[PDB]
Amino acid sequence: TDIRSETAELRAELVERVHKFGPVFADGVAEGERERRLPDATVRAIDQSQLAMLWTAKSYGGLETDVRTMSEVAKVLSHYCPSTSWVVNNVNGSNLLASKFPRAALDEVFGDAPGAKLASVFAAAGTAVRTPGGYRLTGSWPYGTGILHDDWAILVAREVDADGEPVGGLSMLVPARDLTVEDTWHTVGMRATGSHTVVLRDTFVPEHRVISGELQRSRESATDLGLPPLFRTAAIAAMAVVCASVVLGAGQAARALVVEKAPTRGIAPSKYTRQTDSRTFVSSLGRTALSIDAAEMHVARAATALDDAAYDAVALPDSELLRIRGDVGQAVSLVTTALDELLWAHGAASFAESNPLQRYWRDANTAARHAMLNVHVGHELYGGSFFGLDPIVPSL
Amino acid sequence: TDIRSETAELRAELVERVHKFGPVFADGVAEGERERRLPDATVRAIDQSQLAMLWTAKSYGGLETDVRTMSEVAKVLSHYCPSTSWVVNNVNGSNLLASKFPRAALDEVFGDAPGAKLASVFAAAGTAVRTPGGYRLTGSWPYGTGILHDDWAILVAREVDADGEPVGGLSMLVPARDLTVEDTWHTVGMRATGSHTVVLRDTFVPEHRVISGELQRSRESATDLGLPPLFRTAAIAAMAVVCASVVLGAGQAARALVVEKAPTRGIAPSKYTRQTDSRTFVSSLGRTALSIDAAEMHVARAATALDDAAYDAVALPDSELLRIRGDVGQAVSLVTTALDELLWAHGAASFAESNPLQRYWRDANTAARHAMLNVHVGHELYGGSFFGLDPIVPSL
Amino acid sequence: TDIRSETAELRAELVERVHKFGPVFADGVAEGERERRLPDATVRAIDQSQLAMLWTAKSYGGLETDVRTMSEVAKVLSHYCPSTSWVVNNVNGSNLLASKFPRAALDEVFGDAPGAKLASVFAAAGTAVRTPGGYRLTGSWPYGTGILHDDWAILVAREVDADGEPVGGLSMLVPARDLTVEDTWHTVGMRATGSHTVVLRDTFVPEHRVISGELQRSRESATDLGLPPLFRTAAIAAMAVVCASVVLGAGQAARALVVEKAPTRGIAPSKYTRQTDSRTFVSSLGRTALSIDAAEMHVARAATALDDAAYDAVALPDSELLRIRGDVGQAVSLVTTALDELLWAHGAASFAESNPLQRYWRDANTAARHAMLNVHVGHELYGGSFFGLDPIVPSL
Amino acid sequence: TDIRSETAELRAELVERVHKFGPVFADGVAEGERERRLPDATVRAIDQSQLAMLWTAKSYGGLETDVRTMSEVAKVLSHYCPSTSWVVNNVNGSNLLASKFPRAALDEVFGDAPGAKLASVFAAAGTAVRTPGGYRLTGSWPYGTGILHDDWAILVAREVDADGEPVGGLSMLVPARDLTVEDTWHTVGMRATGSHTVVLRDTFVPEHRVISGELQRSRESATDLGLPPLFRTAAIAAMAVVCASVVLGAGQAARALVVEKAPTRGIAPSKYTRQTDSRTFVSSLGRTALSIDAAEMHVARAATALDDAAYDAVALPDSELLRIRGDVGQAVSLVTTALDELLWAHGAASFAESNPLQRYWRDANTAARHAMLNVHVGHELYGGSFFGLDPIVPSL
Ligand SMILES: Cc1cc2nc3c(=O)[nH]c(=O)nc-3n(C[C@H](O)[C@H](O)[C@H](O)COP(=O)(O)OP(=O)(O)OC[C@H]3O[C@@H](n4cnc5c(N)ncnc54)[C@H](O)[C@@H]3O)c2cc1C
Ligand SMILES: Cc1cc2nc3c(=O)[nH]c(=O)nc-3n(C[C@H](O)[C@H](O)[C@H](O)COP(=O)(O)OP(=O)(O)OC[C@H]3O[C@@H](n4cnc5c(N)ncnc54)[C@H](O)[C@@H]3O)c2cc1C
Ligand SMILES: Cc1cc2nc3c(=O)[nH]c(=O)nc-3n(C[C@H](O)[C@H](O)[C@H](O)COP(=O)(O)OP(=O)(O)OC[C@H]3O[C@@H](n4cnc5c(N)ncnc54)[C@H](O)[C@@H]3O)c2cc1C
Ligand SMILES: Cc1cc2nc3c(=O)[nH]c(=O)nc-3n(C[C@H](O)[C@H](O)[C@H](O)COP(=O)(O)OP(=O)(O)OC[C@H]3O[C@@H](n4cnc5c(N)ncnc54)[C@H](O)[C@@H]3O)c2cc1C
Repeated sequence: TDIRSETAELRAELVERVHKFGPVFADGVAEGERERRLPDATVRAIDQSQLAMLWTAKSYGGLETDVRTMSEVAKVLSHYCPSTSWVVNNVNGSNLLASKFPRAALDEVFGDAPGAKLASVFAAAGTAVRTPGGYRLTGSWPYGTGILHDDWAILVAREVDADGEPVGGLSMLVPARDLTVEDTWHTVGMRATGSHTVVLRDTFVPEHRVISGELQRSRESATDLGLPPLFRTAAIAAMAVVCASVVLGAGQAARALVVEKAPTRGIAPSKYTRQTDSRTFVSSLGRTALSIDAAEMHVARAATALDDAAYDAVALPDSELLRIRGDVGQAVSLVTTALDELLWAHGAASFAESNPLQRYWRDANTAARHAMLNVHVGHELYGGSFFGLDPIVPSL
Repeated sequence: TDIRSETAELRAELVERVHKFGPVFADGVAEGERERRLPDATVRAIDQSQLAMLWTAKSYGGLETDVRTMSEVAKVLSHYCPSTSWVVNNVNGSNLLASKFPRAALDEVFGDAPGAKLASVFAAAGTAVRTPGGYRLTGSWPYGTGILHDDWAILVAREVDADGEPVGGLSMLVPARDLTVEDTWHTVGMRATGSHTVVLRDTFVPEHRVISGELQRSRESATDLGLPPLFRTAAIAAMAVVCASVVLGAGQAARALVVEKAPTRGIAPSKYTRQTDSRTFVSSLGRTALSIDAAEMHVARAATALDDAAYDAVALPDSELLRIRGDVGQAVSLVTTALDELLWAHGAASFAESNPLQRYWRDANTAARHAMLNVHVGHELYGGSFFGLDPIVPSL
Repeated sequence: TDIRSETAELRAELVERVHKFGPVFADGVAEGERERRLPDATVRAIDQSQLAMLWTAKSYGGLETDVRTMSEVAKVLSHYCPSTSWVVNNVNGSNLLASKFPRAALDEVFGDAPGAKLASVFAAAGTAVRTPGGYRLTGSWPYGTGILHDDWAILVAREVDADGEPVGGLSMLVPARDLTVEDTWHTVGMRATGSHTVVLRDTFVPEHRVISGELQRSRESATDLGLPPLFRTAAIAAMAVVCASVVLGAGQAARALVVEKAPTRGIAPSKYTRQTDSRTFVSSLGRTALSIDAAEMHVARAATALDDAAYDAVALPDSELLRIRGDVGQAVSLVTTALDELLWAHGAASFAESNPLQRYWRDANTAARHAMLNVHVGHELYGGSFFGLDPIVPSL
Repeated sequence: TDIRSETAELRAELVERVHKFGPVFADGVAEGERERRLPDATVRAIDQSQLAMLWTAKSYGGLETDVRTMSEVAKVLSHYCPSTSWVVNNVNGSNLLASKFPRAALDEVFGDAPGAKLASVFAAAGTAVRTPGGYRLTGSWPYGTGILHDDWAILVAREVDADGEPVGGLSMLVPARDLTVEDTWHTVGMRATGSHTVVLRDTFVPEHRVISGELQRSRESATDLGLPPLFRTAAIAAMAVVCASVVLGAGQAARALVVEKAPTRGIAPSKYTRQTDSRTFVSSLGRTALSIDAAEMHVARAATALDDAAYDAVALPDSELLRIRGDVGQAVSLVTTALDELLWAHGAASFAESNPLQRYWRDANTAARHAMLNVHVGHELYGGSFFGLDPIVPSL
């Protein structure tokens, strides 16, 4: 348990860093909401805290943690700024996805930049064609979380021939200098995430920064004893677990806020001048809190399954991954229902622009509908695993 | 059934008016959201359509309808602009509340103004003291829906003596010329309702425009055959039923929108490229639709109970009113849960500023937490009626 | 509204009959539970009350009511004996189904027997082959509600040729003298319904007592002005609405019982020595009661849609029938969830054999899973109607 | 982690014992249901397996495990016989409660009987009066789980003086030879548990077998390094956690059964001839499974909190105990809702006496309403902890 102790010690330290830098992130909430991008101070704090480096390899100066640590960090980050938490989660996840690329690419990205920050969008395909020494890539990729502050982007594309017929799927790593960002992110939640559209036209991408779509989604590294444990982790599932953690954390912040304010407000137009005087209020809050507790456990269970497998160098069977997909959708669904309950508890005041409760409500609800967190898809995937049905998603 | 036919004919005509003027209200949504008040064109349309006049007496040129008609109008209005619907509902309800005042006041308000529009705020008390010929009134009343466009306001206050000791409760009718409006309405939903703060300082209010709080909440007119049936209606309960209708209508619009868009969108990242191809999606939508249908029936049942009693000139017993309070909270609770479900159905796109789905979601959620719609209070009131417990609210 | 008044008067009279004969049905609950059939006194009371005759034609001495009346009768019956209610509902529904047969069959059944009682099972197919003057029928039909007391049975079969190849579907009317009943009904709920297996071997059925399966499910009589309104009703949907009413009524009886007992019991091991002293208990009960109220409205809405169409001699479109299927599944689902809630309210004592609460719980739960009440199928059917998908059931 | 490994090894061995003896328990289900007591073979198997000895001290030849082990054993036991599981859980819990008594009593109970089996009923008070050398005890105690097979019983009583005035609360240990059992357990679930009434009349109980009620509920041993860790455990909370495990396990067995049968049955009257062909069915089952998974985690979390505190010799603060009370009520509530869902999945066949599904449904539902598992009380307790309100139960 020497390593177990070490990993726990680091997690605590990282959680304490979140608390230390949290007032900066909180301070920039108003500007972020207004401008739909993270303020400069927040980006600075992310680079100084090293919170973008949790899933970066030690060989490049990264912290190289595990899923559970990243999850606990994301939950605490959300208390201060759910958008920052979301971006930080996306960066670490993108960096982890980068590890499927060759060493040549990884050196080019992380070699002189321990704090390198990647975007990744699987939400579109662009079209790529072979050229000498690489590919020529054209496309338009929406939902590019944190792309304004990112150094590189992993983009999905379809390879085509001279005729324009489909050849196969690709994953491509392209630098900020080669990208253009189009202002398309106009939403009512997660505004500062800056999930704008990445645009490429006839852009050259060399061969060493391109892998097959099959390789990008591969879980063959699960049993590779040569790799450190983090790079054995099922990456896509891990990313989904930390996205759920962002949502979860916002829900938990919402709960803490309602608890904080309940002794000094009433329930109009009742005789209950203090919320805590109403037993209906108190018992309801207990129930809502237990749903959020359940969501937390679903997330932690999935994180632990992923880490245990990576540490033991075993492959997670499909049934276990299908269950993880169910856990994450179920956790965020539980959180959105609980937020609705917390607004009923708090009252009309919760919708004031000055009240953080509506911020958590809007950010968690927006983020929860991310595709990898879809509750109905998760339900169908987990249910299907009981009978060995063909999954309804292309990769796990 | 001659009258039954007549009342149905009028309702249909009014619903058709909503459709006719609806494109104007819809057109001003963006400005209303931006400015936190209804645009001039919307106010003009409200005055031309006579939709503020449903609960104004025929003797003054009003349409003098019933609860069910007002409810059906409110539901349809919400499709075009939930804020307009909310304001229109508040105006009619305020006008109905005005009927507790003496004829002298009613003549002063409606005598040369068939389209007079009242606000009413029970959300604060101001302090009033006797002066010769009336009272001197000071206070600050938040949540003044539609006050910027209103001609008069009904405000609650506490009478006090020279010593400053409490004497009793009052309801006071004061004109726009005597009011000041303070800009305090900064919310994330129902923005165009302009529910700002009304401020009064040492304002004179004459005796004929002041009644006891007891008289304002009175239901003694329930059995008065001299009055037309609308003025026999339990007014506070009626107002709550139409507030619920505003929320309900937004929910129904949300449902229609999700149905409209489902055949041309998919469920990422599944194999379902069309939402309608997924049986999980289809059956879930059926379930969500049945909750909204239940909310509609709760609202309609309460409206019908209120109208039947007014037409028959019978008093509703307390148990029936307590049940109505439960129905309205339960209906809006059902609607907010269903909206959460509709976002899961529609996906991440629902949170774009260009998508009406998030508008219905923000407006219905904000309005649902109005005090007269509190779901937990309603549950407690209805439950209590089964055992004859003392109600937890001061008036029914 | 002369007829409207008449129909309401009859319904009240029938409801009063249920109260009059209810103590007999209640008295035989223990024997019925023990023997898995209705006691002789109960059968006698059913014949004397004429409650099996609501959907029998006036021309044969039947009461010829409508769906709403049958529904309200079923709900009240369930308070005394849910099994009796279930049987009575099945008999009326079977009698209504009989009206698709030729006049020759109807005369043979009802001509000298105004109180004739039919079974009907669509739960199996038997196999029938042409013979001169009719058919020879062999099969085994489970779930034959009330078959032990029934005079005739409507059984579904597949016609086959000499080769044994399928020809088509049939509905066959066969008398008690020709049937054999096999003891197969061993259940933990609805025990006295006696839903045993009907067995036939090479039984002759004449031509006039056989119709096509297509004719049995037909709704062509919806527009026939020659028929009285009851025989224009969509029969299968009507039967499903009254089956739901049986379940609903049991739920309502359960609610009344929990209300009755709450002031004299406590909530162990809390300080609440009286259930009514606990506000959590009271507010929860209010919520449960509103779900049951919603189930009641779903049932009533469907009944009214069916009656309005029959009275106006219009065909219900498919979308309206699909909605009715959704309403009935949703109502019974709401009732089973509410029963679970009522057990939480009442406590461990609810599971004693002496407590009627567990009887309502077991009977409503068993009956709710009847195929025509399946909640998931109803959800899929209603959801599908929004997009005009092919229904997942063969007939509506 | 040497001990951690050891404790895990023992748990696995015990779980394997449950599987070995499980066919005996399963075999006696029909007799147990019929006779309302455990069959002789089942009692024999309980004694041979040593499953009553998990919470008996090592010093007396007991297995002396922890909460988590007992919980995992209870869950697996329920698959074979929920009544046996319930009895076994009650025995271990009673044996753990016995450890508050003096060494003299413990020696008298366990000294020559490593497999001693205790009952315990807190559901009544009897009345006890001082006599020389002890007390004279009279009372009637219902809900005496497993009393027919038990060697001793812990019974709660109120001490009174000669006048008959109340003096204080007592806990009394009395042997089978001194007890009389009255046949009062007539229920529709958990029938074989034989939770009959214990009757005592003027029975002598010596001083060394009597402690104060305060001492019986005490948690002062939480920090006593002299005691083994099991006897430092918060006993009443531990007992509630394993009662919940019995219910949980029945739910899990129900889930496994529905999964097992789904490929060979259909959903009447739909086109889905195989349940697994229906995506609505599959996704619903996934959701139901995730609720049961959440219930499992709630139970495991509480077990772990209790064990970690016992091993570290720290006292659990009140807030942690209040949370455990919430977890257990919430888990069983989740299980009863999920069982309702599983019946909808399986269909009408689930209510046949031959189907194990209705057995799990009846046993889990009956046991869930035990006072220490009340969901509404748990919600109120956990909610209250957030604000430090006075708990609504007398002990934690
Ligand atoms: C706040 C927020 C931030 C987001 N950030 C990102 C991001 O940084 N990167 C990102 O890729 N996505 C991001 N997403 C989006 C997610 O991938 C989906 O695109 C989004 O939920 C819209 O789904 P849809 O059904 O509207 O998708 P669509 O419009 O259907 O997407 C189009 C196609 O992309 C495929 N697709 C979409 N998303 C994914 C995915 N995650 N993995 C694989 N295939 C996919 C689908 O199969 C579909 O064919 C974000 C969503 C939100 C709400
Ligand atoms: C969009 C929106 C529009 C609203 N418009 C109006 C409006 O036009 N007029 C209006 O009066 N209220 C309005 N309300 C408010 C409602 O009455 C409550 O004031 C509000 O829900 C907040 O309650 P609270 O618990 O924060 O209590 P507080 O606002 O803090 O209430 C203070 C006191 O006012 C009393 N009180 C508050 N509301 C009422 C009421 N409706 N009836 C009787 N007593 C009351 C309470 O019992 C308490 O004593 C609106 C709310 C929303 C969200
Ligand atoms: C208390 C109770 C009483 C019942 N009484 C009756 C009764 O009097 N008559 C009766 O027919 N059924 C009755 N049913 C049963 C119902 O029709 C279904 O048979 C039952 O729900 C079992 O469904 P399953 O999926 O196990 O049926 P299955 O065993 O799958 O049924 C066999 C076949 O018949 C078809 N089928 C079954 N029921 C129906 C129906 N109602 N309409 C059309 N097709 C059907 C199915 O599609 C299937 O192909 C009763 C059920 C219960 C619980
Ligand atoms: C299957 C089953 C098995 C049970 N087995 C047992 C058992 O072995 N031992 C046992 O004590 N109870 C047992 N119970 C019962 C439980 O303790 C409660 O008595 C029961 O839940 C009924 O509660 P009630 O509200 O009807 O209150 P009543 O039982 O009518 O309450 C009587 C008094 O006893 C007190 N009381 C009851 N139970 C408890 C408790 N568990 N702890 C502290 N105080 C209590 C209550 O405060 C109340 O003052 C069992 C219940 C079930 C359903």
